[PDB]
Formats: sequence, structure tokens, C-alpha cells
Amino acid sequence: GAVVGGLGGYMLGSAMSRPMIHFGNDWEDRYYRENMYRYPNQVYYRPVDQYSNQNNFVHDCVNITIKQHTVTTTTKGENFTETDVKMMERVVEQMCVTQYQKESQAYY
Amino acid sequence: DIVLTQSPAILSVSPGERVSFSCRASQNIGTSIHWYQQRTNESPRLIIKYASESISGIPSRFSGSGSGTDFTLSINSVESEDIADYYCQQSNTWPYTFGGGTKLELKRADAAPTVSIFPPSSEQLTSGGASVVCFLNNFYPKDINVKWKIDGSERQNGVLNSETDQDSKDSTYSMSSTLTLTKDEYERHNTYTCEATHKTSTSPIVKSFNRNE
Amino acid sequence: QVQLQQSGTELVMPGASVKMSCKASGYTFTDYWMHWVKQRPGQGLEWIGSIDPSDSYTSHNEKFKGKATLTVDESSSTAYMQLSSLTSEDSAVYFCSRSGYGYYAMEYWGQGTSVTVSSAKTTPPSVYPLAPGGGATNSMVTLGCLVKGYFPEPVTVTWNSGSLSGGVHTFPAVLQSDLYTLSSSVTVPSSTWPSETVTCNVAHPASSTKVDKKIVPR
Ligand SMILES: CN(C)CCCN1c2ccccc2Sc2ccc(Cl)cc21
Repeated sequence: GAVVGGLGGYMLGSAMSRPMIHFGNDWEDRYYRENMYRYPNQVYYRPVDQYSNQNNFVHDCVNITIKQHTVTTTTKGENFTETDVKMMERVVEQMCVTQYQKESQAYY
Repeated sequence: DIVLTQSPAILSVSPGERVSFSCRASQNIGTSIHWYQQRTNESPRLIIKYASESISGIPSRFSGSGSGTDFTLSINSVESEDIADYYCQQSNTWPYTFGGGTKLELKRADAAPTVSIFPPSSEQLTSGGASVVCFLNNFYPKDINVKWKIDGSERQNGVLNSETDQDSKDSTYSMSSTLTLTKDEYERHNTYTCEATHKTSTSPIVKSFNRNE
Repeated sequence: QVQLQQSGTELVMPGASVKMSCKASGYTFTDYWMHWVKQRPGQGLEWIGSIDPSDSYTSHNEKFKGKATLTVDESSSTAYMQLSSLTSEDSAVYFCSRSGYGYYAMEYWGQGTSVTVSSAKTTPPSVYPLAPGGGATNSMVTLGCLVKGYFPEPVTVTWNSGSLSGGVHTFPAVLQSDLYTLSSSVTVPSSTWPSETVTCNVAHPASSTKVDKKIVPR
């Protein structure tokens, strides 16, 4: 609802439930569980028609979403470490894949 | 990288005796250490997880303790099926790392090797090949050094060695050592000696044969 | 019951690639991380890399990043590891394993895929009888068979069609040239040899080879 986040040509996806994600070791699983509220639960993207394939859409969706989230977070005086960005990358990629699938389907 | 140091590298034990071995981590990993048992030519098998937690279907004789950097696996009373290599592993942070392992072996009385030397077969000599074989059978403990001599001069080239695992019945070890030469090189000499240095005697056991005879 | 099924062996040319499979059953495939572990002959365990089948997120031992490619096929509940540009350093057993739910002890292990990297072609063994010839008491004679220059593994060695068993040591094969060599000793009462026949039987299934070699004095 109210996707047009113009912009700029970019659109804002609807909020998605946060998935349980396992990162493969004890320290990161705990870190993630505790910090995952700091990461986006919706993505910014350009219209799917503007991309050659899923990988291209997703790559850009990830970069744009993280960049925008990062500026809003820096405005609040907060900082993302390298672990934050690695974890953000992964979960935002999952959301962008879901967004693409929904956007790609929108052709009926 | 978290380095896991396991000691000792080899542990000799008597059936039914209570044994322990240790795993120490270069950094604090809380309880994030897991222990695996690996018998000869088998897959590893999880035996204790998170320092001290038991695993379904693993005998209660296995236990673990520790938190931080110093960990211990204990076996209350060793069944012979426990003879195996034991590895610790940490999962606190990347990369996963493993200890270098501790090998369990059965303690028995020291036994000198039965040594047999064999000249090349006529069959092999017919093809231009010459392999001299030395069997060093049923000795204990495992440590053993073999040297070859030709007409008195030592040689460390063309020698291939092979070891058996500890014998399931008598707990001894065996070794095979083969010196391979060209048939022409082999004919240039007369006396061939396999020489075994073992703990059981400060005097090396010498087995040899002379072609002229 | 959870099972992890791996192919037993792979024979691969130096410079080639191999893709090994680990087929999981008995649980929800996407709920658990899969791991790959290397073991060189007579050596310890080395972690290669791990994968989350839910989204194919991976983590690698830095040494294997660029060498081992980890993927899954969710439809067949199968994890794959592709190793590229193989050398003799890659000759090893490769295990897959599965951890717990949000816990990372390796709870289940495959049987391992034994990879041999070699440019040798299938080669039947030369089998040489090892007889003493001389003065050797004990009441015990030691005889042997040398099994030289075969490929690939394995061979099967018996004595007197398996009727001999108590005093035999068949040693693990070793690399000699680009080929395998092994030996077997048998220890027997001096009554029985050479009074009666002592024969070693060597089967090399890959070359459809089956040779009996009678041990004869001198
Ligand atoms: C980082 N750089 C590309 C500037 C981006 C700033 N940006 C932007 C750009 C050109 C026109 C309008 C906008 S609003 C906006 C909304 C969402 C996002 Cl993600 C970006 C933008």
C-alpha cells in the first residue's frame, strides 16, 4: 500500500514477516536473533520490467535497500558493523527474491 | 582462527580402565566444543556435544566437561570398540576448526618384531625388476625404524613402507618395507640387509642375504 | 531415521573437476545446515565449507574458497560439492554431515566419498611369490606375495582360497610410480610348507583379474 517511494524511480515493497535465519555458528545465531530488528523488513526496488533477470533485480534491490536503510540509520546516530552488513545482505536478498517473484508474477 | 590443541596425540589404555583426553582452545569458546569418534575406515560419529551433553545411542560411559578454553572427554571404562581416533571441533565462530586428534590404542607387553627378508622372485627378475621385501611382524609398541643397506652402505631411495593397524586379537603391529631396484642395479651388489630399530632392544635386528650364496 | 547417502569412490584425472553428491532423507531438508569435511589418508579432519539449503548461503574455509563449490537441489534433497583442477593433494575421503536445529555439532555423517586423482589407466597386478630359500627355523616359515603395479584399488588377497587365515598380514597398498603396490605375508608351520601347497589368490575386479600364485622353494 503506497509503494511509490519516489524518488527516483524506486518503489517500496510491503512489510514482510521476519524469517527465522540460521547463520551456521553459535555466536552469529545469537547476534542475529538479538540484532535483526535493526535491519529492513521491506525492500526498495525498481519496477521488475527494468531488469534482464532475477539476479540483476535482486542485486540492485539489495544495494538500494541497504543504502537507504543505512542513511536513515546514520541519521539516528547508529552504525552498522561488517557483521551487520553481511547479515543484512543475506536477509534483504531473501526479501528481494520474494519481491521479484511477486513482481514477476504480476503479468496475468 | 581458533586453534584446538589435543593431547596427548596417542594414549595407551588397558581394557576397562578409565581414560581422559584434553582439548584446549586458543580463545574462549564458551561450551561450543563437540567430540567425534572415528574407528578405522569408518565415518566420524558424534559422541558428546556442547562440552558435556550426551547423544542418543552413545554409551553412558562417555562424558565431557569444561567451559571456556579447557575441555576434557572421559571414558569411564573402555570397551574395545572405543579404540579409535577422537577429534574435538568448535562451532562458536568461523572458520570451524578441528583438533589434531587423539589416538587410543590397547596397552600390551612389549614384543620384538619377527623379521623376514625376501629376495626378488625369478619371475620379477625375468621382467628386469628387482624388489627386496622385508616383513616386520607382530611387534609392540608401534614405533619402529627401518634402514636398508647394500654391501654395507645405507640407502634411502626406492624404499616404500606400509603399516597395519593394531591387531584386533593380539594388539600387535606389523610393517612391510620394500626396496625396489632395476635388475641391472641389483646385480651390481651381493649383500642386502633390512635393519630394524625397535624399543625392545638397543641392538638393531639385522636380516640379510647374499646373492653369491 | 536420517540418512546421508554418498557415492563410495570417484576416480578423476589431474586437472579435471568432480561433483560429489550427498543425498539426505528422513527429515526436512531445508531445516538443517550441511557440512563438508576432508580427510587425507592417515591424517585428521579438515573443514571445507558449509551450506544452508534454505537459501544456499555458504561459508568456506578460506583455503577452499575458489576450489569447492557448494550447492543443493531442494527437489531431490541433495547437497553437492564440486572440486575443480584436481591434484594429488585432493586425493582424500570427503564426508558430508548434518548439524542440529540451530545447533552445530555434526549429528549425522555420510559414509564419505573416496576420491583418487590419477592419470593411470586400469592395470592388472603383477603377482610375485615370496619364498625364503634357506635355513629358517621357528617351526614357522613366513611366505609372501608381492602385488605390484595395479590400478585402481582394490585387490583382494587370500591364501589357499581363504582356508588360510590365522597368520596373514595383508598390508595397505602404497603408491609406486603412478600405480599401487601391496604385499601379504602368511606365517605357517613348517609341516604344511613346502610339504603341502601354499597359494596366494589375487583378485583385481576392475581388470577382471584373478591369479593364483603357488609359493615354491628356491
Ligand atoms: C545513494 N544515491 C543513489 C542517492 C539515492 C537517494 N535517492 C534518490 C535519488 C534520486 C532521486 C530521488 C531520490 S529519493 C530516494 C529514495 C530511496 C532511495 Cl534508496 C534513494 C533515493
